[PDB]
Amino acid sequence: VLDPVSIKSVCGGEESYIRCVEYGKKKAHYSNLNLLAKAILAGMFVGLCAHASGIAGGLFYYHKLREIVGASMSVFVYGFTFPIAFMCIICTGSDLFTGNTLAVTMALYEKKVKLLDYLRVMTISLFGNYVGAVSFAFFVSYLSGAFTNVHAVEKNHFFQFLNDIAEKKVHHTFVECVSLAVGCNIFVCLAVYFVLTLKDGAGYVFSVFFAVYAFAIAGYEHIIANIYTLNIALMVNTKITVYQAYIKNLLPTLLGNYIAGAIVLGLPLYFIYKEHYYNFE
Amino acid sequence: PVSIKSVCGGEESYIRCVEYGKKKAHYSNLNLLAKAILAGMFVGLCAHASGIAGGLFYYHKLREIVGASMSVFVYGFTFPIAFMCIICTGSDLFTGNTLAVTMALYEKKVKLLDYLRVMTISLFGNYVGAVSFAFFVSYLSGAFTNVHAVEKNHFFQFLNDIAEKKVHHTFVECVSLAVGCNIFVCLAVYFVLTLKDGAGYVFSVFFAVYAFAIAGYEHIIANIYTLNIALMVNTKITVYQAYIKNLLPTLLGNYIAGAIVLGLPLYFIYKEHYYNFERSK
Amino acid sequence: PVSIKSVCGGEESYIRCVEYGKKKAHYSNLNLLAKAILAGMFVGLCAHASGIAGGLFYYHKLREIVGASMSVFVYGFTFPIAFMCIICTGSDLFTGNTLAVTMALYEKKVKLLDYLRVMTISLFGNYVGAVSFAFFVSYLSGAFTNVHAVEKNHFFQFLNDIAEKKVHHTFVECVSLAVGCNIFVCLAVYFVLTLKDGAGYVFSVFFAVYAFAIAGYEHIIANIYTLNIALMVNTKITVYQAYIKNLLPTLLGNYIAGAIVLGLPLYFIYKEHYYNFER
Amino acid sequence: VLDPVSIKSVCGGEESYIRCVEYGKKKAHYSNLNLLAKAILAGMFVGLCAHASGIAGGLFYYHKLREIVGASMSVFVYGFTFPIAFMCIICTGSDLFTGNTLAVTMALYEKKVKLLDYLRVMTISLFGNYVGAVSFAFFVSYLSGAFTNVHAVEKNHFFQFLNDIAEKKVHHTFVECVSLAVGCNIFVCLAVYFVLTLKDGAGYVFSVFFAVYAFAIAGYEHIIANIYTLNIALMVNTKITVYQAYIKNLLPTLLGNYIAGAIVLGLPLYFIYKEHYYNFERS
Amino acid sequence: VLDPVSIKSVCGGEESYIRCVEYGKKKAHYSNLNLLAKAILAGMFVGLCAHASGIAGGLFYYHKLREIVGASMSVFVYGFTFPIAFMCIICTGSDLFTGNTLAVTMALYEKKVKLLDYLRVMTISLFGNYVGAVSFAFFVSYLSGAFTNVHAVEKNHFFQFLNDIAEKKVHHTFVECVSLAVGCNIFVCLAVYFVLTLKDGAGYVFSVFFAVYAFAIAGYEHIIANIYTLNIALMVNTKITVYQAYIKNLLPTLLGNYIAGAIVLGLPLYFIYKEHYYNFER
Ligand SMILES: COc1ccc(C(=O)/C=C(\O)C(F)(F)C(F)(F)F)c(O)c1
Ligand SMILES: COc1ccc(C(=O)/C=C(\O)C(F)(F)C(F)(F)F)c(O)c1
Ligand SMILES: COc1ccc(C(=O)/C=C(\O)C(F)(F)C(F)(F)F)c(O)c1
Ligand SMILES: COc1ccc(C(=O)/C=C(\O)C(F)(F)C(F)(F)F)c(O)c1
Ligand SMILES: COc1ccc(C(=O)/C=C(\O)C(F)(F)C(F)(F)F)c(O)c1
Repeated sequence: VLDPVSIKSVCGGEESYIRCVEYGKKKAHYSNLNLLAKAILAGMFVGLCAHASGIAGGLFYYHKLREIVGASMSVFVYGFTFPIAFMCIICTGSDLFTGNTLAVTMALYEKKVKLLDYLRVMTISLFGNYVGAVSFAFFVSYLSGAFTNVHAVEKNHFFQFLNDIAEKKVHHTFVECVSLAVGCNIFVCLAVYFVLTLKDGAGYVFSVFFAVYAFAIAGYEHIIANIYTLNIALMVNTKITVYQAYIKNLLPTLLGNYIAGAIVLGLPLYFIYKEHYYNFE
Repeated sequence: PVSIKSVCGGEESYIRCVEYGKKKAHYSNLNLLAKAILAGMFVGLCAHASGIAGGLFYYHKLREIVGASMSVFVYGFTFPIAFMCIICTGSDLFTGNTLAVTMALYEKKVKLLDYLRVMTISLFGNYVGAVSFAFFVSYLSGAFTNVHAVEKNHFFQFLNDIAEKKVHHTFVECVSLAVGCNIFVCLAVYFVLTLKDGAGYVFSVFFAVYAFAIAGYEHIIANIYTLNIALMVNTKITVYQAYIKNLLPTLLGNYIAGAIVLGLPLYFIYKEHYYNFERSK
Repeated sequence: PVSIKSVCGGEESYIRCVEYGKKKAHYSNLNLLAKAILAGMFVGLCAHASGIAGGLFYYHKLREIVGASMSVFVYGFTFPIAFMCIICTGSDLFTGNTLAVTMALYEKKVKLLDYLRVMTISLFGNYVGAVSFAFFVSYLSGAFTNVHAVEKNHFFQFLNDIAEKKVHHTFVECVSLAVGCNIFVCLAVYFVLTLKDGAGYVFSVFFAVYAFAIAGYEHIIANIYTLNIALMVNTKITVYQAYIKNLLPTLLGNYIAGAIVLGLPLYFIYKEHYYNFER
Repeated sequence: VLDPVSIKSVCGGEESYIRCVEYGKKKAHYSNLNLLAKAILAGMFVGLCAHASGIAGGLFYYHKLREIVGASMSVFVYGFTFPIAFMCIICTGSDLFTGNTLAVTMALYEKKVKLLDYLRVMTISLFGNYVGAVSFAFFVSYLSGAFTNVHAVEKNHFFQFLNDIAEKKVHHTFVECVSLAVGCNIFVCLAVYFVLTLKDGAGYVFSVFFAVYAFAIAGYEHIIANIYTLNIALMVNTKITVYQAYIKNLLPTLLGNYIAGAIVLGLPLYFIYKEHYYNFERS
Repeated sequence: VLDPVSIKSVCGGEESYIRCVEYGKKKAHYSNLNLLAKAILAGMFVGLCAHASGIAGGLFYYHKLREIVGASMSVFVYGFTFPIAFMCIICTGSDLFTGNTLAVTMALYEKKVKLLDYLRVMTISLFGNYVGAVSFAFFVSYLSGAFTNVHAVEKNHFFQFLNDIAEKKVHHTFVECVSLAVGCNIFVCLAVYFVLTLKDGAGYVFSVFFAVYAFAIAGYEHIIANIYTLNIALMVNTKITVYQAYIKNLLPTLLGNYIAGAIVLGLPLYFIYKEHYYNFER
């Protein structure tokens, strides 16, 4: 007789929360240089995926097509290309600050990591991701000339795409950018939760694919992606200024993300699963 | 190799649904409220993403050729992430309860007071989460504001048109559409219990929710978010035309689909199997 | 790690099909009717969703450029979830039974009277489910009502044109198309029987269902729903055309495909393998 | 306890070679009529999937769409819907000549099958696939009237798509058709290898889908699909001749496909993995 | 009764690094002929998938369509069709130079391979991929006429797409070509890591699919794809020159792909997982 074995590749409820807490408290045990290296690699991967998505969007930001689709196909394609960043980050074992704003905050709420340790991890991850992203921007994208102003509408679709995304990201106000970053980090935290839950390749790919595509097309502000995009837009001499790039956007973006991951998502999840995490431990 | 299966039969899926509904009636009130609020917030967030994508594909010059088609298709492609954002974190939505908890009430595993308390708390929490996300994120972000310029005002136009379409049905029409919506939603809930592999977990629910959204059926929580955002953004709808015209018939149709349309036939089909299962323990 | 196999050779698939057919000849008449009606309801729901999507992509300005290609493609994209709905709820349609139960008939595991019970009840219940959904949900939804304005009439126009296409074949053509449809459905049943993984379950049947849908092959239960809702919304078709001209040929072709096209050859192939498995 | 057991579904390399050789050797012991039936069933499945792909491509061959898109969308949809023939064949346990060219040839290289049996298997598979494909082309396509000349540019796009594909397939010279068939059978045997190394259902589906879609879009010639398409085109009275169908596309396509299955892939893999196979047999 | 076994098919980070080092070491023992055959087969597969991608892009390079969408549709379709190559390489057991620039370089850093062995394997893989790709560009692509210059513009879309792609690849400078190569191979090495960490068919297909499509659409330059494309362009008499192929694109491409495989990725991951591998081997 045939007796195939019934197997579950997914979990839920308290299991995912406990795994998230464990993943968070794991990171504070690394040394400063290991954390720096991981953050640098994550920032570089984000920059690579962002460059690829920008090339695709500029491809679909073409002069004549844009007059019909009005910048719709380009954003869809950019959001279709970006998600692979999650695979790059997770498979290499590197971490991104946006995910940490949930994982390490959860670990801290349970009182696994300490406040100074949390500060160390957050600061190192942020710095590493930032310098990784800007280094990739320069060395790969800026020197490749892929985003240079050609001064000819027929060929300048990539530069125009970058300029238009930068202007969109730069002409918000404080509160609107904060809100967009909140939504961004909600999506990112949900994606990390998904991978923490769906312990299979299919889920690992597609759940975070849909999450990242949704937050990319939606227009939510991601701190690392915004750092890369704003820096490279500055490099290729778009209309955005450095004061605009940093004060207007990246400060409210970091904040929104921080709130989304720590207060909006971490605190109620902790309130829900505190007793379960205790019972497991 | 060892032969395995991640898919169970209908009897086992019915048992799993009954148990999943039963367990709902043991959480304290505050945890149920928190989980319902989280589910409502997730639905509002994914609806915001879907609406922004649809508006992007609602470009005024693209309308003239494919009017309302690409925008709706993209909205239905983007929305289904909410099912994952709910399941992977243990949150619950009223719609899936309208099947699971009533099925657990049929088999005598819940009590009437318990059932009504659970349903009321779930609905109120979902409402709070959805409206809170709508206001804060969507309306402090200016994403759907009126720009008074046809070339740029496609997000507002898409939202206004969807809101009018929703609030211009009749009672019977809306009841039928909500019935269809909840049949799809509860069928996806059944899928996530019969399929225990990540690939199925994502894709079955994706297809179900996409068919829901494209078919124009009516979902109570998504409707709450959409009409509240259409009211603060000041489209051409009215508070009465929102609540009385859509959500009351929508809620009634959703509950009918959950409890009567599918709950009773499944109960009659599988009550003997459940009784035997119980005799086995 | 550990080496795991999620598939079966095909002899095991044949044994699984025979056992699946044998199982459903044991339920009560009422349980069978309930499952058949739920299956009909599911197919009606998915047909409604796919028809609405096709109507949306039937907009007249887009239609003047792309014909009906986009509408048909999107309808085929939306339809397939019906397989998931039926399989996950434990219900059956006539089309799948044409293979599953006819196999157990050949293998002597089901008797003629029980086979006729299963077949008749499945057909009647699927009919009841389809028409009831068509009335209660589709007709009262007003989605496919004739809004004479040409620009909003795409939903009605799509259904009208599809109904005309279905009812304007000849006997032989409709029988052939139904044969193709039921061959695809039986192959999807074999797919789910063979692939015990979520990815398999979803995609193997998704592609097959979309293929038969776009190909213009005729499904008896989907045809029932479409023709009944077309009559409800007052398209150009007649009841005589709906039933005599299309439905009877469609049923005949689907049964022939499920019973003689795939049943007899697979039996002649795997009869010894099943004999030994029974040992 | 949170300790799921680690599993792997892809076990490739030497193991895939063993699986291919044993799958080729299993075909040796089946009776003649069993192989004949399996071949006929596979040919019918190919005919069905090719009919579906042709109808979809014709649907996207609308003349107004054509004058702004050419055939690109039509071929894209054709290759998007065709790939289910592989699943139809493999799930039901039938055999196709193109996929046999690798496995049965490899089992003959290892001296597991004998030359007489190998010739029997190849001949029966080819003949049965021919019968199945032509039978589906007549009894399910010609009678369905789906590909019929309507004589209206608005409605005749299915017949026009089929006619254009047929004319394209019968204007190659010997060398070009042989080359395209070589590419096609490389893709087909490679899909067979992927299915032999993937045992999840997910890869089982999508690896095959991508391989067959690439082969279809690239224009590589598949012998079985070519018989189906050319026969249905002749039945409907397209701008084509039986000479152009058989002595200008089918023979070179068969030769190229067989060479790709047996020489381009095969002997290479034999050289790579025969010592590993010998060690396996020592076990 | 109802109690499925919890299973995971994914183990990233540390385990992926260990498996990468082991995979790198496994190459340093194959015989010269075996490695050459594997590299030739991999080059042949890359040529086949590049030919299919080019044909699809040429289909979607129709002059009327191109006049509206430019080259967006053709590039997307090429990126959709190409990723199948990874599947060919992994399932056949063959090897490609670009993934070796990480795997074998890692096995060298850990000292599981020697320097002579590493250089031999790397050069053999490169030469075999060269021979396979060129033999496919001749015996399959050129001899089929699929990319012939059929002057009439209505049908001359495959040739025009190939010509424009070649002109794009040929008209960079040293630094830009090197950077785009660095990007391509970071993507290829990440796809290899995806394959090594995910041990299920779904991930196998889809992670590498997305990585390869992202690299291809992004315009990043792959040495094996570059050789195939430029050789077939030379064969079909495009506007590029014999010198412009090798001294303008393939030399910088190879350089940058090697940098990506070895220093950009290899050094940080080594500095991350060195002591953990030390632990794992004791
Ligand atoms: C290792 O576990 C993880 C995995 C992913 C992230 C993450 O945050 C990734 C992004 O934010 C992103 F930008 F790459 C994308 F949105 F694309 F996913 C993380 O922090 C930790
Ligand atoms: C078993 O865990 C679940 C998962 C999902 C739901 C649910 O209700 C989902 C929807 O309602 C939805 F898909 F329509 C959307 F989320 F988009 F709103 C649920 O009730 C319970
Ligand atoms: C094993 O559980 C099942 C699942 C499906 C069927 C079936 O028959 C499917 C169709 O008929 C269909 F594909 F046409 C559609 F689903 F669209 F209705 C069945 O018989 C049994
Ligand atoms: C039983 O295991 C198999 C599986 C597949 C084939 C095969 O050959 C498949 C094709 O050739 C194909 F994909 F091109 C199409 F089906 F489309 F024709 C085979 O021979 C044997
Ligand atoms: C056997 O394990 C592998 C599998 C694949 C590669 C590889 O490198 C493949 C490519 O580079 C490529 F050409 F297919 C693409 F550029 F698309 F990625 C490898 O090195 C080792």
